[PDB]
Amino acid sequence: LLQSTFSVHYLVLKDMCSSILSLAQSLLHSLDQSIISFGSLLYKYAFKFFDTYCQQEVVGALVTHICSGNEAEVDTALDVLLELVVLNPSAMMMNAVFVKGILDYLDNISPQQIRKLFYVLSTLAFSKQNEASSHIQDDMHLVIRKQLSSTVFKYKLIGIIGAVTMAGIMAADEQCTQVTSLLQLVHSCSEQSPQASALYYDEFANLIQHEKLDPKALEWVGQTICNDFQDAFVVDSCVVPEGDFPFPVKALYGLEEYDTQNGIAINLLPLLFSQDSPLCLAPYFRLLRLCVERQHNGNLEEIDGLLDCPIFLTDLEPGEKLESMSAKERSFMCSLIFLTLNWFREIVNAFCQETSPEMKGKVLTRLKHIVELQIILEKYLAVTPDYVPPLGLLLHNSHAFFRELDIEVFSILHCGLVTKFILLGPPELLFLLEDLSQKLESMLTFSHLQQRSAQEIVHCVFQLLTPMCNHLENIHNYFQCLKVQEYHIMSSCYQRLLQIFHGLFAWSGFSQPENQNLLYSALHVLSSRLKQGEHSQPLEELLSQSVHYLQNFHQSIPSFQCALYLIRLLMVILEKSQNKEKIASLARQFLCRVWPNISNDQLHALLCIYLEHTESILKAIEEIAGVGVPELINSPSSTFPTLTRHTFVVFFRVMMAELEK
Amino acid sequence: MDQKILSLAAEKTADKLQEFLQTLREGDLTNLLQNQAVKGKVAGALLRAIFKGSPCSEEAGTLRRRKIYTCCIQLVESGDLQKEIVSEIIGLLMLEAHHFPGPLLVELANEFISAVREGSLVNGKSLELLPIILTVLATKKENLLSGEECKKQLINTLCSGRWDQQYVIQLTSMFKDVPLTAEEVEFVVEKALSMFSKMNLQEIPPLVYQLLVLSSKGSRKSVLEGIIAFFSALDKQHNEEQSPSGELRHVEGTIILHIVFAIKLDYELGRELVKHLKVGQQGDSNNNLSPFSIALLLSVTRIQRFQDQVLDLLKT
Amino acid sequence: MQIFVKTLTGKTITLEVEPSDTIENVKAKIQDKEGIPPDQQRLIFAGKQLEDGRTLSDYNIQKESTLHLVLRLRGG
Repeated sequence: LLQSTFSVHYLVLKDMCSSILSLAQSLLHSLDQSIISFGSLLYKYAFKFFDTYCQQEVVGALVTHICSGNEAEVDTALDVLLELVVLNPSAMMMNAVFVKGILDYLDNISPQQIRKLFYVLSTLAFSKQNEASSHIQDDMHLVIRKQLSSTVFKYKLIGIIGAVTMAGIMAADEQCTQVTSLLQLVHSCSEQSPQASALYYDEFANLIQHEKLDPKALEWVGQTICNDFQDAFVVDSCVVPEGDFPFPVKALYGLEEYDTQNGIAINLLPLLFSQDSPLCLAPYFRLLRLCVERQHNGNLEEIDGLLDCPIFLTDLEPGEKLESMSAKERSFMCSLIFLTLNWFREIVNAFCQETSPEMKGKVLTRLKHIVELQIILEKYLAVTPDYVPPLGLLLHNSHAFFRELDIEVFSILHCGLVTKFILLGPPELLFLLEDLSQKLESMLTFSHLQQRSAQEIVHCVFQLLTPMCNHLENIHNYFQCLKVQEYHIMSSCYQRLLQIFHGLFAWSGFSQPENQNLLYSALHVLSSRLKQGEHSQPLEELLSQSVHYLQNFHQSIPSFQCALYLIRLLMVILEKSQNKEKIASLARQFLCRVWPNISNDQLHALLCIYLEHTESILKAIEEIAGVGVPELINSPSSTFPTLTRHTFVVFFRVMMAELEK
Repeated sequence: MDQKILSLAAEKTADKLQEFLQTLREGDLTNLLQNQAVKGKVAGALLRAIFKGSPCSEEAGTLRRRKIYTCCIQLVESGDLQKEIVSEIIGLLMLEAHHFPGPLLVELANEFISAVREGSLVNGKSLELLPIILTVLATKKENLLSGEECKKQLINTLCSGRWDQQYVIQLTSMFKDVPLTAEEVEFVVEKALSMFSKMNLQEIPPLVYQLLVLSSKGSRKSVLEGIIAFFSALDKQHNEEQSPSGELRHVEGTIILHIVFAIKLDYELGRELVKHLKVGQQGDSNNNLSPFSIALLLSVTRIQRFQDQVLDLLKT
Repeated sequence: MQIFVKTLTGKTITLEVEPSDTIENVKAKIQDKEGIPPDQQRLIFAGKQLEDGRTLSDYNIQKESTLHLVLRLRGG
């Protein structure tokens, strides 16, 4: 309607510029993104069709929304400015001083919106026909060199962000010298602060990864970055390092299938002790990796000796024999294992895409190294309570402090299990499934994940989950159909598998028809897990087949949480379609089992799943309230267990709430 | 005598420079005031040869470092030197304050607090060392009382004693760069609000500006309460004198404009201003507003986000 | 005639200006005697921000009046 209105009735509405923009301003202030869509499109069409004065008033209103409004308002107005500069740069070039006016308020804007603001300004500046209007081009160069020349970290952050995004947009022979000067100056001013240099490496890595830009500049920068990396950390593999250390410093965690009389080694611990530049190892390797992937089209034959190297480390592996000599050596050790795991995570991020089988064996050895150093680090944090290094309690360290893996690292997940007790191990699978669950939870209900769209992640997981985690599901059913710690691990892997299943199938882009084709292929994995041959079947037949496959896991389930996840998965599948008796019978079975404790919220959720789906709520309540009585008579624990003296409160609360409802 | 130190900082370190300090041993006051009088360039180059020549690993270098710091703090206050060489020597004192042990900085800070007690501070560039040292005291968590407790007693000695009336605003410019706790910013703003009475009026607005950039990292309610209550009291004095306008109304308008332009950069300050001057229950509105706070609100009405809330507050 | 200009660090500078001179002339005098760039300068008198195109006679600035100078650093 709005396109037809503003395309036909543009001469009539040209009177009422101010009323239209007042309505747009009143609509942008609210929630409900369908409203804010209309608030954006009103500005868009008003800029599209009206006169130059109304265009100036539109830009004024947008800068008013940015400089004043809240996060949704700033986001929407910046999206609108991006759409208008990509639509009409020549119209915005008349009003570009008003867009320059946002540089007064950089102390009020979030760093993501700083990225977006610098992007829109620097794509406005660097159109080819507007090189007669070079005033903005010199002015923003000036303000970047001004921002970078401050000692304060909050200004240096904005300077680094603006420098990287500006170099990225201007890098699509003298322009090569220009980006050379800019990158050299940001590298020179960002050299001294470690936190600034880390952010610089991260931003430059994100730029090289996300954007395809003019490979002559990449060819220029790669010879710089590779050489600075190979002289920065890489030393000779002589067994005695420099530095008077009170520690048996060795070259640990080699692969030992590589040639041990090689030159490439890593001077990590002497650099870390000479610090007290080693905190910038992982992002710099990410940068080098990305430059080589963009140059040689993913061929890492220049690097692939680097995952063979040991690391010059203290003998870490016992953290019990050196107990109660608590000192700064504990902080040294915990930060050492921290940097080791970050480096190993970046290696695993690097060489997961490669298809060579011995490289996959090396990456699996790196994963075993990751999980064993994770055990040593959690032991070190167990003995040393509060001395935590913040480098940009286990729940805190799990998500934010470590490096974030890619999505293609779960291409490891195609390899099968080798259970060590019955005869890719269990705990590395636990690690991978924990990571994938923690990603899907944040994405569908984490920086490099969020530049990928949720549709892209759901699309990519469909290949990357179902036909190789169904194998692990079958292996888990086989194991639990048949010493304590491996059971503890494999129970957690089973829980995480069902969690990832539920998080995938409960995705809220399946009401839309465009993703439903993907959903059909999803059912084509689940229906074809028992028997094939029935192809191009109706949707409800695939649903019945999938739930019939999913139902017979119920005897193998070793804990309450996996049962709850299974019933929520069955419910969120069966709602795509009588089945209330199925859900009720399953819930009743899981309420009736022994469960060798159980948190009250799990049992609350299972009881509200049971009572809403039964045939009669009233006779169900009368059933449980002729069981609530023989809990007192017989047991000093009932004939309907998980109804202890503790869990009576939860049973009562659910019964009262559900009777009232 | 300058040409026999430039050959000492060039070849090697500590083997020849450490004996030159103990052999001279007479005076470091006449040898720094008079070489600047002919050519000021020979002093900044001398400092990178004495300071590189006196590390903090040994004690006799540390005492010489304390001595050279004391005599260069005295000369930048005493001498009517050029602003260029002053900026250079303050720059070298900025670049060479990173690696100090505990007990020397507290004595240098004692000389600093002694200067804020009595001494004629014609240039506040001498107290520019006082920001950064309270940072480097805080990073040393070891008994010199730890660093933070010595920092607390230091700020207490600054706040408790009388503030030198000509340069009170200058000391307020020093707490902007130091990190403080909530109790520390609360103490420094209650001292800064206590010092409003014993001044001329027209230095109050930029000191208010020096408060607001401090108020961005601490308590804003105390600063706003003190400013509003103080100028409301002065308005009451002017009205009972009426029953003195052409400066008091001017300084009021200037302060209003300053804190509106500070609210323009810090919306948390604006939201706490709207909260503080709320009517709410009918008993607060018989003490809240004033002929100064109403003008302040009607100037806040210039800011686009605060147009609705402030006019709805004044209407109700 | 004589006026005072007080800045944020409490430094007070005496200016010899005629009321016929414009405001950017005063900013040029601050540039000469203090080195502060005129685009960063912002002048306040009696709670009024001075505009560039006016003079002292538009804002009723008489003898021994006090101006307030603040430094408007765009980004930092």
